[PDB]
Amino acid sequence: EREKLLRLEEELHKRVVGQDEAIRAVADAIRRARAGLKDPNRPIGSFLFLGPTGVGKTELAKTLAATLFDTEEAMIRIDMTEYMEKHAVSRLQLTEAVRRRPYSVILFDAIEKAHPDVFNILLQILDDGRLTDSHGRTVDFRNTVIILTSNLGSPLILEGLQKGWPYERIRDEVFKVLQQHFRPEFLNRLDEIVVFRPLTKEQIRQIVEIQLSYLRARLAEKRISLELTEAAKDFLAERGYDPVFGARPLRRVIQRELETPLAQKILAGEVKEGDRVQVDVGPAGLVFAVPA
Repeated sequence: EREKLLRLEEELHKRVVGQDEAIRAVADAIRRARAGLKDPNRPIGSFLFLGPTGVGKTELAKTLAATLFDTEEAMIRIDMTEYMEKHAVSRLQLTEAVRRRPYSVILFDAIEKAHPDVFNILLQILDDGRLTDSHGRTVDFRNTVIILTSNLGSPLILEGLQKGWPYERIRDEVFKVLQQHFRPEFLNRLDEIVVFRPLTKEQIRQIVEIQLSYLRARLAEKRISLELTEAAKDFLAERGYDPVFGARPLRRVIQRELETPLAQKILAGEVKEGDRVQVDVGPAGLVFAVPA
């Protein structure tokens, strides 16, 4: 645990690009949680992830589960934007998932969409780190990490970055908005209020690179090298990212624009063993060239 918790920030960055502030806060919170500096009757760490979409939020939550609990199976997701009905009853489900896996990351999507009812169960987790289910026998959450997402501050967060005003002025301005949708008890029991930032076209390109890494590695098994032009990477970065969908299409795009054609070349034999595949942009996609 010691070694792991120290190298936490590295491990998280192996899969999550940028968002350094987020990583630090979470890591420090978890480190501060262990070592016994916090009320034992609390989750390991509770967080409010604010900012844009498809920028790392879910990715960080995923990676955290894997890096901290050795597997992505340690993630429990609550797509709150769906629990708009008999919510309360449909979770005492939550208790059960936690009941069988005490060490687990619990992700609540769009937390503002939750009805006051949920916040009580939620708040009961943040305090005393325990929960009374339907039957009665309470579930221990002391070994869980709670991550809550929301876009409440997003537009103002963005605005603060364009006008480029001090981070403090952003966080404060953003916090005010939060004080209008969340009960202070809630915001006060949060270990951290993390703000994710705008996946600059750069971060997208950076994701293109880390995305390419698996392809390189998978190809390396055939001694095959894969060099891409900045233009090519930029193109993937372009087609890959979406304002509303985030960096989700990237995978599908890289698959279709690069992997699909590359595959035809290998089966055809154009790309042999050890070949240094050069990839550059064309009229409406990518072009491949084997050096002579």
